Amino acid sequence: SEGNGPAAVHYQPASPPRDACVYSSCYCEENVWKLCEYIKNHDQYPLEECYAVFISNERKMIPIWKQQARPGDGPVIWDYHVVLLHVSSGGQSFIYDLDTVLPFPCLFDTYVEDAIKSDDDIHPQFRRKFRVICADSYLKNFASDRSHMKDSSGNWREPPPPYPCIETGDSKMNLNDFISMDPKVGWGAVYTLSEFTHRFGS
Repeated sequence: SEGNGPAAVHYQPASPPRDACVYSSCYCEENVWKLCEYIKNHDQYPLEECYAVFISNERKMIPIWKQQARPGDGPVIWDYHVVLLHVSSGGQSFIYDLDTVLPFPCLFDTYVEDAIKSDDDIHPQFRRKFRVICADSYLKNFASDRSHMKDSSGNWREPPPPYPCIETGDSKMNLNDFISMDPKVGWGAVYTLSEFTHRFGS
């Protein structure tokens, strides 16, 4: 046996339960934005402890396991996926991924072990990078007009959310600047899988 302390075990979630959260399939960027807004609007946790995390790569083909779109027989290959990360004071980070079949929220190390998995034997073009944006900056800066979800014929790929598009004074659309894993573009910091797990893993 092996045993560590001190530790974090009565963690109260920063969000409502999964089934009470704002959610539209295939609008993870917005689902995460709405989690960030909830946290900002409540007095449980400081917003400074929370991050939006975009997962993608140059080829926009990233596997994630433990996904509701294909349970039991992962991975799902996404163009990008977005989750919320909360760094709690208890010694410990948590992932809030409304699309996971893991718990909501899930301990960071579990999510990385079971949903992300190692890149070591993954074909290099499918390896994962992580853009980590402070929640306050994500709320300040993110904008999407949803135009990436409307095909050539003007049909929606998946139904858009019913509330108005997220826009800022500076932009009506900058989604690509968050999907990008070019560290010279956009906001926040871009990490390799190893760097990401080094920063947040226990």
